[PDB]
Amino acid sequence: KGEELFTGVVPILVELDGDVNGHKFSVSGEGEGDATYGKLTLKFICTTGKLPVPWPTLVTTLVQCFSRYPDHMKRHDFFKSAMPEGYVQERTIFFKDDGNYKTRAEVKFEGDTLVNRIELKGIDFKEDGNILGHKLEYNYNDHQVYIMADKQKNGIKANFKIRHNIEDGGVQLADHYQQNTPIGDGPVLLPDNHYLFTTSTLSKDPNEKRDHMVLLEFVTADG
Repeated sequence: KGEELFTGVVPILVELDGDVNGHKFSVSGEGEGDATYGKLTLKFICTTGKLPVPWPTLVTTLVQCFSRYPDHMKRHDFFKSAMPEGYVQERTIFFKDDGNYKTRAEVKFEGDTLVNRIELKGIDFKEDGNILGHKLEYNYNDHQVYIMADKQKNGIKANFKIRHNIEDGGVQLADHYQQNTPIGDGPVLLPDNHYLFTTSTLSKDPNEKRDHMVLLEFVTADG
C-alpha cells in the first residue's frame, strides 16, 4: 500500500520548469513532509535568477498526498494509494483580468524521496499587471479544496479560487481547475468527496542571497 510509505518523515523534492510570456525560469524545492500530522517544510529557490512572477502565485503548483487523513477516511485517500508509481496533476489557473498558467506535474517516489516535477506555461499576462509587475504581497490566503471523484475517469478533480492581496489595494483572483490521474494501472481508491484544509506561511531565510521562498504548511482532510 502507498499509505505505508507515509508513516514517517518523507524527504521532498520539487522541480519546476517555467515559461511565462517567454520569461523562462526554474525553481527547485527541498524539504520534508509528515503526513501523520500533515506538516510540510520546504525551501524553494529560483535557480535561474530573479523569479519573473510573484512567489505566492506558485504555491498551489509547488503534494496533497501529505494531507492528514483521519482514521475513518483512510480508504478515501487517492493521493497516497497512487504511490509509489504516483499521479499526474494538471491545472489551469486563470488570473482575473490577466494571463493564465497551465501546469502539468508528476508526483511520485524516486528512491525514498517524494518528487513533484512540474512544467508550467503562462500566457496572456500583462507586463505591467500584478503578476509580471510583482505587485502582490508576500503572504498567503489559503482556501479549502473540495476533492471530488473524477466520477468519470478514474482519478479526481477540483476547482477553487485563491485570492492574492495586492500591494496597492484589493485582491487578485486566481481561479484554479485541477485534474489528477494515477500513473500506474493498479487499483485506485476513488475517494468520496471531501475537503482539504491548508494553512501556509511564507517566510525568508536571512542567510539566503538568492530569490527564494521558505514555506511551512499544515494540511488536513475532513469528512
